[PDB]
Amino acid sequence: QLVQSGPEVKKPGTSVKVSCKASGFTFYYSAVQWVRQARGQRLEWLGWMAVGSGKANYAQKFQERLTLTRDMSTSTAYMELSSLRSEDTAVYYCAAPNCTGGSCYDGFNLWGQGTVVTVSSASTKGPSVFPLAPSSKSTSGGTAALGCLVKDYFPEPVTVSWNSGALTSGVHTFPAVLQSSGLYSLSSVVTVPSSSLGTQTYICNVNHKPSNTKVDKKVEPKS
Amino acid sequence: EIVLTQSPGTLSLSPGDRAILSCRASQTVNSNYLAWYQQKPGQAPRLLIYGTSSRATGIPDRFSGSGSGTDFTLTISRLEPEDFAVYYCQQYGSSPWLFGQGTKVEIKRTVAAPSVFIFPPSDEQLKSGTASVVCLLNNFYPREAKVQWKVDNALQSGNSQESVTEQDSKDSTYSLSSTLTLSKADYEKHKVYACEVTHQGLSSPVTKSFNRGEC
Amino acid sequence: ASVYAWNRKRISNCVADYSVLYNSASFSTFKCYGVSPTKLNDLCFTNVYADSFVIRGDEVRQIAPGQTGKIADYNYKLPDDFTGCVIAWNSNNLDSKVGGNYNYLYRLFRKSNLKPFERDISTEIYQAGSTPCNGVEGFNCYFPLQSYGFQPTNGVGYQPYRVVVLSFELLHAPATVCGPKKSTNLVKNKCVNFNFNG
Repeated sequence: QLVQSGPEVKKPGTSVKVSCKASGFTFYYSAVQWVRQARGQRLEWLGWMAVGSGKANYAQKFQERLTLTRDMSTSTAYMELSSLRSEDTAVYYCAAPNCTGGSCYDGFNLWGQGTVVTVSSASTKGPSVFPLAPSSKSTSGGTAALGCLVKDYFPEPVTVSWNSGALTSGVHTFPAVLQSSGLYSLSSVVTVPSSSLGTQTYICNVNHKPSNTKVDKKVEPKS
Repeated sequence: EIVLTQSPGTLSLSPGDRAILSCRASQTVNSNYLAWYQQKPGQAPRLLIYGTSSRATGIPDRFSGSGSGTDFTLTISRLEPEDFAVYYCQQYGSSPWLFGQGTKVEIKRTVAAPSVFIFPPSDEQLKSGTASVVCLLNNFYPREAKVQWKVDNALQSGNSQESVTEQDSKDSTYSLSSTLTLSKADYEKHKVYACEVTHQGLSSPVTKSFNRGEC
Repeated sequence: ASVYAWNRKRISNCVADYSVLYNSASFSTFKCYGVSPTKLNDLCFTNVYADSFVIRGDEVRQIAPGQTGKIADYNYKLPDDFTGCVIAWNSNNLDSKVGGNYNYLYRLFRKSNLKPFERDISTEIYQAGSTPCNGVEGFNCYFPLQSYGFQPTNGVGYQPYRVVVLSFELLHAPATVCGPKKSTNLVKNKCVNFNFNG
């Protein structure tokens, strides 16, 4: 099994270091390759390195910026990437075969858990909640949709729920998109019968750990 | 260098049938340095077939690799619900170990017409100087669906970003959200807003219209 | 010589002087197993073997009986009953140069462990995996040898050290090689207690 470091957010024009620690097998005879993937994109190959001698091979694109090292004391491999840009925001994986002795497995069966790297300039900020009040136009054939819109929050992880988690039947949360201002925004919707409005307390519970802000925004029909 | 291409882009196959995937290279690739990886959304890839003919540890027999030279094939004898993911083919003989673009496998069902909803901006949102209009498409099976925002019978563009949810399990119908984030100045200088959708499951495009006079 | 190609030299048919080596006051390590170094002069063997090489400063403690490590398994292993002496001293000014010295190499992988007192000069490509290498180095096919890099600014632990091992042999033989004997000026015309050879 392979254990990677935690996610991070850095600034353009800097350098980042990522660690992949190995345990439970003979790390002396193995070899580690690094693969990164953006959000909903294809896997991209970076390079590989033989732990026994420290020799490394890199792709031509990241020849002059990516450096791979190792330490035998902790059986850990290290990536360092300098001059990060916005497009470098992605998840990274370290892959290595399972070595038990002189012999070793002929494939990269063992994989890490990945590390999230975000490169940008916008500072952390709490979100804003906007209720999507259902109206006569939104209502159509008894079925109606209502929800909450989350805006201007920089950190990726935010959580939305309904009825303190009790209302989850036919609830939809959409993947967050990136605005031109560098701040994320998403929407959460839920379907209810047209007779449900005005009879139940409908409220969206949203959370933001990096800003430590927790909101319970009540939604009411538009008058 | 070596470039790998997976010819079949996406396959919508109901469980039970036989599934085939093809990986092809430009130059000859060593038969002892090829691998197939299975990845689900949000998890690290898992090795399936290595050495162009042999499977990994614990991989069930149904997966079978075949072919040599410039062509390689992966075969799933009978589909099961946990076999729908993205599959990649990699070679590690030469120096650049380029991957493949990947192939997504999804279930197939009947075509379901979508439902259109429109959301007016909130009064307190006006305090921010920006108007947020939402057009919601619900429960449409085919992934192909397009919406155009129309203001005063004019098609605005550049501020109509979309968001697509993952395939459902109980029904496997996608939901789409289009967000018109408009400046308030544009909001006052117009009257009628609309989102017009065109879907394969709809015989004709459906226009959902809203007016600021009833706000 | 390098550690993977440790040199050997047999010495016999001469008069050794171990005390001068004992009192050189320049060596860093001097461990003699099973023999008193101060009483080495009062012993007489058939032939001695001298082996010399240069290794890492921090590896110097693998040259001993019952040692486990890459050097003790792939380059030079001593028998558990080895009789003789081990000597080592720093060679910073002589072996460590600005820009590094790459003339010293050590073995990384080997199919099996090494018995005491043999060499490995083969450089065939190691086969880590279960697939023949066929003369091309790549995945699961690594070169068996790399080289040290001796930079002047390196730490003392990574500083190069010169190591010499002396091993004495005993067998049914004339046993020629051994130390000298002192002599006193003769005195005449008195009752004395003499010793002329035997």
